[PDB]
Amino acid sequence: PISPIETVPVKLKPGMDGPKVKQWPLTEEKIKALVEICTEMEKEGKISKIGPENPYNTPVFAIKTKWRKLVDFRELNKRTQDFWEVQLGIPHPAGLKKKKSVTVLDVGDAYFSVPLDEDFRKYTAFTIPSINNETPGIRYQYNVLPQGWKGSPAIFQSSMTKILEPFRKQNPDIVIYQYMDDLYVGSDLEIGQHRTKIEELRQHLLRWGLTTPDKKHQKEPPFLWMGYELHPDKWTVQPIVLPEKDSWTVNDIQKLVGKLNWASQIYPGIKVRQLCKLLRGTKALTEVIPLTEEAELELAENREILKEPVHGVYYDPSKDLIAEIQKQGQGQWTYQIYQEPFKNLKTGKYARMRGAHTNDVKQLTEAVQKITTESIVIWGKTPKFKLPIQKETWETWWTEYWQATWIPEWEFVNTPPLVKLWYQLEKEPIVGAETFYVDGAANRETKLGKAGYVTNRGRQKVVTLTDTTNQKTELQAIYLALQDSGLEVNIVTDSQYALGIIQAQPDQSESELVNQIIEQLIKKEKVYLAWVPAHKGIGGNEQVDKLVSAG
Amino acid sequence: IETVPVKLKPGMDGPKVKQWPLTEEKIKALVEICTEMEKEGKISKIGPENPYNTPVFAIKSTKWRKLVDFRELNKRTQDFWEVQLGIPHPAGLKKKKSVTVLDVGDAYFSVPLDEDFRKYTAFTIPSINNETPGIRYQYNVLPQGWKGSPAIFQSSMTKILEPFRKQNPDIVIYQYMDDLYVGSDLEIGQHRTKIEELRQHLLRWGLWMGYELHPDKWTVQPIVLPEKDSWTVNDIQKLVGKLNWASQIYPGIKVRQLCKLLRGTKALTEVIPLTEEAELELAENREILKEPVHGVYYDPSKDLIAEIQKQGQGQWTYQIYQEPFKNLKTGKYATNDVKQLTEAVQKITTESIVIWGKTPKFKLPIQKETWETWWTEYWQATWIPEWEFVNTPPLVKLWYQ
Ligand SMILES: Cc1cc(C#N)cc(C)c1Oc1nc(Nc2ccc(C#N)cc2)nc(N)c1Br
Repeated sequence: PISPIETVPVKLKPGMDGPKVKQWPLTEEKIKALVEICTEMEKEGKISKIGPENPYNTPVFAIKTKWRKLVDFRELNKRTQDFWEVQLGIPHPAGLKKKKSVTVLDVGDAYFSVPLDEDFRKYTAFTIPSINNETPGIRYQYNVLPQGWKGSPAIFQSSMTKILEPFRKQNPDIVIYQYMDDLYVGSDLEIGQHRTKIEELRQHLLRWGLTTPDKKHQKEPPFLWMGYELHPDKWTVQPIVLPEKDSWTVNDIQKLVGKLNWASQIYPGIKVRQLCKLLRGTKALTEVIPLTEEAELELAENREILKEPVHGVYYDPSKDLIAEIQKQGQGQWTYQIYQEPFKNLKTGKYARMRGAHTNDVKQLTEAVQKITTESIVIWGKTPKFKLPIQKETWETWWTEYWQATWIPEWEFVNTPPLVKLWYQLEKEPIVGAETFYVDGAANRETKLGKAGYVTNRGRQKVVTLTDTTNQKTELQAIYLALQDSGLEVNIVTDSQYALGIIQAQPDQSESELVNQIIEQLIKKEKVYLAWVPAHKGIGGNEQVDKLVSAG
Repeated sequence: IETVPVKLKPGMDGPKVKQWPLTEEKIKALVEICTEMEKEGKISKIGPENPYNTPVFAIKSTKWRKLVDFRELNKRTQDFWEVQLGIPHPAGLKKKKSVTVLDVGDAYFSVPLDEDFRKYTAFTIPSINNETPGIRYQYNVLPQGWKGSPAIFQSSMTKILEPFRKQNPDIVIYQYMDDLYVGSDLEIGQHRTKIEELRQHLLRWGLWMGYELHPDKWTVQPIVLPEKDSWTVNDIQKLVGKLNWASQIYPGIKVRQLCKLLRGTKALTEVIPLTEEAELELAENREILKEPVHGVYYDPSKDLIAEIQKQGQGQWTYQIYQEPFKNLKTGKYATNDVKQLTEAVQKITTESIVIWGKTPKFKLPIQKETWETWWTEYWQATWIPEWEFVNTPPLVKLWYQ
């Protein structure tokens, strides 16, 4: 049928006229098939014949099985107004409430069942060519949503939403999820009281031009839905098989990380890092990558987790969400979110370096922030966290750090490894500690550098480096003070950059140097680090600067 | 009435801005509110043929109020609300003893909006877990939040205030977005009595910061140089850096003398005694830094930018400037970081409006996502300034108190 629902106005893009594409001459097979498909559509009101006054055209093709009309709306789409995105996201099983019985209905010839704005129909005109293009073709245009047109998806969904509006009001108990041609219906009614309410809907949809399949052509649990396996009072992910392969191609690793990644929504502690490292370096999709020990190490740990099935629970809007995070390695965090202890709603992982250097405490907060947004999306509320960091470690960090950081309701849970800052810089200079005025120069053109220091106890060292920048040198100069120095040291520098890095208490870096420097700072008992302006003739800055200025 | 035609006009197309996620309770508040607004004919459901979108949130004391982010729309309508229907800003306003901010946005709900503009005021209430498709509306009447609304209404705003202004000629009244700024050198009870008087004019016709503001009490925070009995090498270095930085904003600063003080390669802990001239310089700089910057003037054609630094222990510092480091006002503000930060942001923006008739672009020391998640929780204004996220370079922190 063709819903009675009022149409949606549509318009071409402002500076644009409708398309006038040439119909390439077709083969007779195809001519015949089109004529055939077109009469039948014509007979159900889907298309109407038109004259040669209508000056718009699009191409038509037919592919085989049995014949199918393919129209090419490349031009009309490029030429038609933009629209609002259909759906802004896809529900997550963790967010769903449990249901006693569910039914999945499929709408038949969905687009062809919804009318096209009269004013717009003109532009959909297309032409069945005559054998060898001797004579005028047959011209038709659409009276309904065509397949492949830019507007069909959106307009269908609005239409369907308008059509459902009343029925939902009338049936607050029941729930319906609209995606594409499909409707997904559920209730906590018992199988016969449900089945009736399905019917009121099916009739309801017919009353509006939308047909569906008959009272015993409809599924029973478990439902397979958007890669999930949905059961009435639980859910998990469609079944994951990790291949046994003696040889792994890029493509094979790519797809595996995909599956593992997908798997991590419910299986705790999936890790994918060492597998992803294999993917660095642009290699062919068919190139075989030797597994490293650590990737192999990882691949088995994943297999253990997967061997026995895991399921997740649905959401209960009366209880609170509790979210736990654990550190599962360097840069690797894993979390689980639940409402009753260990009945997991969902699971997941975070492993993201923001910037160049970072510390566990920062990472934990980034992780909290990610889960917080994620919960707003799925449950409309944020959780209570259960973090592996002492309140006092957290207190120390936030107050003395210069970025604003804030995490909501939480508690320390003792689930090691614990988050800790591994060194803290002093706040005041250290008496009876040597003072290293450090510096670094680099010729911008030879790229040689010089890294050095001078001290208040007389020492002077000045090494020579090769292909490095000003930045690297002023960092090599700090590494040096920390190597040659004792357990307590004061270190003075003119680089704001170096200060930056280090003042932030990194414990992880993308620089090998900074990782050397971190090692050193962990060994010290005390460090104090101070800054002065370059080239201002300062006591001691001036002296290292001379020593370091050849090249 | 008949509706003022509006235009974006060239090849700026309207706003297509994602809707940030909202908590269950905010969403509810929003449907409760928008069912009424539809009822009263203020907004209408729209269909998919409207590709435009502007984000909305809800805010609070006891009732929820709806707030819409027209930041983009404002940006893309600039020629109309600024050059084609400008509201001049009075310089007099900061000079007043007491300024009171009054919400008048409920006025704009009476004027209708140019039918061919409405499409651009589209917003979406979204749904938990993406279960439903999310209710789409658009404005039929002037919206609160869009700088076009007071542009249109000023013709009306002027008639309403005519008598009050005629009878109170030393009271200065300024309109920024949904608010009226009302300034007097009156005594407070009088200032306050005149405010009630003003409210009643409005009531026929249809209608952090504590209470009023006090712009004549708005002195900049000097860069402050510790006074010290005793000086260490460290302390001088800190002092030299802190002055050497100040030199590049303040004309007249000198350090020479203290650099003398730092002669050799010495220990930081080592103390070093104040010179004749060294001391002389210090107090001479102290003097410069107290008085504002010589050379820096507001250019209305450049954007105002605002930096903020977390000073620890509930304290924040801030600077407004157009060209970097050339400060036009510097300041200070005094239970959790984000809350405090959003208060400072509102404070700084409020002053900024009083002084220049324009909001600053903020450089916020916080992770984007933290901020986006949490800002709406404490926010209480009806505008939203523009903002970017930035890492506070750790010295600038130090150079401001
Ligand atoms: C009803 C339904 C079925 C399928 C499908 N397929 C997919 C979706 C998104 C569905 O919508 C919802 N389902 C549920 N819970 C739920 C509970 C059990 C089962 C099962 N078995 C399925 C869904 N809650 C909702 N609010 C919505 Br909306």
